[PDB]
Amino acid sequence: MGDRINTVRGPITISEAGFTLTHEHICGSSAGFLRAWPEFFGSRKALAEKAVRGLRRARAAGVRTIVDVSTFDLGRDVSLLAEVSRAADVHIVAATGLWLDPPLSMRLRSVEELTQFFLREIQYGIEDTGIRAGIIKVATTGKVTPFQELVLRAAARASLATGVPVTTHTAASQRGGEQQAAILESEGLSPSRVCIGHSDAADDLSYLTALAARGYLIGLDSIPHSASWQTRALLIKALIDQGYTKQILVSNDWLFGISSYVTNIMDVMDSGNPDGMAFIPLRVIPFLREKGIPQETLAGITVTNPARFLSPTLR
Amino acid sequence: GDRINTVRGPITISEAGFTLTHEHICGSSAGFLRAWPEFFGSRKALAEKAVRGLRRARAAGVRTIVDVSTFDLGRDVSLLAEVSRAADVHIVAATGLWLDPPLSMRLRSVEELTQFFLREIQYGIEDTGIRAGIIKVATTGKVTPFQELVLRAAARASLATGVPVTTHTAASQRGGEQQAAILESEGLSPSRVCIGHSDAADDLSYLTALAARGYLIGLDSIPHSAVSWQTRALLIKALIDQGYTKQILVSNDWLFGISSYVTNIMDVMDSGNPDGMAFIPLRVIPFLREKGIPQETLAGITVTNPARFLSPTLR
Ligand SMILES: C[As](C)(=O)[O-]
Ligand SMILES: C[As](C)(=O)[O-]
Ligand SMILES: [Zn+2]
Ligand SMILES: [Zn+2]
Ligand SMILES: [Zn+2]
Ligand SMILES: [Zn+2]
Repeated sequence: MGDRINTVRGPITISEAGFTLTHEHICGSSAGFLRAWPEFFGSRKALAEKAVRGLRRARAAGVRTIVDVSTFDLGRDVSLLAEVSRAADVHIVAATGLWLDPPLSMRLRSVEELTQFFLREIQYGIEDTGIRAGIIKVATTGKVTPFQELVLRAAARASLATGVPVTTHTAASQRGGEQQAAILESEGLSPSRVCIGHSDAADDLSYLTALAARGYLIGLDSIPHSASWQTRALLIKALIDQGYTKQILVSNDWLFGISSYVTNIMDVMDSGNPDGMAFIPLRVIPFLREKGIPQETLAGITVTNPARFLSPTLR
Repeated sequence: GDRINTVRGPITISEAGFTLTHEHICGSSAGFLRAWPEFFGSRKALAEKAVRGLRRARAAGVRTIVDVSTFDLGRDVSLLAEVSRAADVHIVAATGLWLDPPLSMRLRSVEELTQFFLREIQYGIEDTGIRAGIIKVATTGKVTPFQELVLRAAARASLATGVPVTTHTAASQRGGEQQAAILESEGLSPSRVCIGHSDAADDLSYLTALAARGYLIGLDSIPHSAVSWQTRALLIKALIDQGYTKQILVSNDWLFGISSYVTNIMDVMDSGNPDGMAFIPLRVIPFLREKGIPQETLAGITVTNPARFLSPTLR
């Protein structure tokens, strides 16, 4: 809080975070799936070793902290997160919230009940681990459904109660952040607590600048998903040129295992981006400096902006 | 079949005794009990309630229950083993899939689902070494394409292990007929299959035609009408009078906690049926005796039929 954020190894001071990737995943899965069917990923051991190798390579490239925005329904296994964080010596911030696959036991809950679930994971711990979430992740479809609106209100109330930020999954093509922002502001949530994710898939700079002008963080968090990735990277330069350097968060949205998709999509992605989570420091950062963006600006985006974002702020 | 697998290890068929073939400790979602135990008061409170309820059923003669909670109903086999030990009631655990599969299950091929069911039967559930003794499948309507994949994977896992298949369907739609067609297309003998929720049938001829084909008929939700239950119970006598006593399985389809529905539904259900899982022995058995059914027939329904069904059989 304030001076410190929760990680899966415990609280760290904001200065320790360093180069932070604010939207990543160790595993994209489903609640209970890794523990019920680890051989889907070869084995749990095989999956953890893959994640440790990849995190160590991102660390070599300068990454010091990642935010795993896998929720309960993305199969978040915070014991796996802690194992790989410790072995890679990379800070991992865990998430609460709900993505696009809530089971019935979540889909039938009230906004008050969802609020208590998010407060439990932030304030008490996830499962029986004592590991606390440092961010609340919400996904909506283009047109926000009734249940998704409940999740956003619960996220806003939990963020207002704890100071931890909210990060969203959007369809940038449907300008979904505008619906999300309206709801979140209807609860009194400051835009400076909110990242509008998957924004690098947008064909509408005006949509991005208007949100940034309101104080939202712009998650250009899927750049290596292109990947033309050069065109998506230029959105970073575009927002810098308009005076919104401080509103930019950059990430890879990479994963080391995937079960919530057609089998073998992980291999396809690995042949496309062998850098994995190292893609931002190894490719995008030098691309931007080559375009004349000063080093101090890039340090602001990769260190200072996440630190201001992740630092529990306001109420 | 000699032995059947339970949550405390293998037992001999004679040890099973009076067996309720369709029950639940908890109706939930994958990962939910471990993520949000306070939804049930606490894990300890749910466990103590389940132990008291199973001890009640045991005092009324029950020696074994089949918990047909699947992965996606939030089956927690460690909870089942704890309550089974404390109540001294055998519990048989289930694999398969019910009506709430997450994305990581919905996107699997029939061959992949077959490997998952086989893992839970032949190796164990999660990391517990507890092996499933039945395969539970649910369908809706005329069966969806994915539900057909589950039925075929269930038949293949049954054919390789001898473990039986038990289904959820809508008797009002005669949904057992579509299930039977698919399972028979795979080569599975009807004597390995229980068509469940059949006591919701308004049509005796639908059940007779299935029984005459060799299916087990799951008259498994009698006290749900108590929330007329005697009318449902008469389907038991009707099938007895038609000569199909050998095809009858009876149960309560009760639960001690429920999160996959509206909040406090468990309170409504407990006030409607305070007998819980003892409803079958304390209400339905005496009712059938007063209607003239002899002891030998009732013992055949509650002991012999579940033994033959659960005994792993390929011959
Ligand atoms: C599985 As995704 C939209 O969060 O990268
Ligand atoms: C979990 As049910 C109501 O299908 O027995
Ligand atoms: Zn997303
Ligand atoms: Zn993501
Ligand atoms: Zn059912
Ligand atoms: Zn059931």
